[PDB]
Amino acid sequence: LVPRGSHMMSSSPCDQLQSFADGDLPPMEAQAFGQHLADCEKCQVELTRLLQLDQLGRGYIERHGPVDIPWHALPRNR
Ligand SMILES: [Zn+2]
Repeated sequence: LVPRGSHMMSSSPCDQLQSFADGDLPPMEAQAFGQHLADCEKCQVELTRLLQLDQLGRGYIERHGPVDIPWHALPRNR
């Protein structure tokens, strides 16, 4: 149940990674395009294009990258 507004267009998961690297993609869609984010030269070319201007910036680094998820999330839905 939603109003009518700007009609979106068709797009491919090789291009959707653009929103992923910019930091503007939701966690549900991040798994859905993730299957195509597998080993693909056309994907890596689109990703590295963004790193060429977003990774460019000495002083910004990381040294602790832990991977942990909350238990209350993923509710009993179908
Ligand atoms: Zn691809």
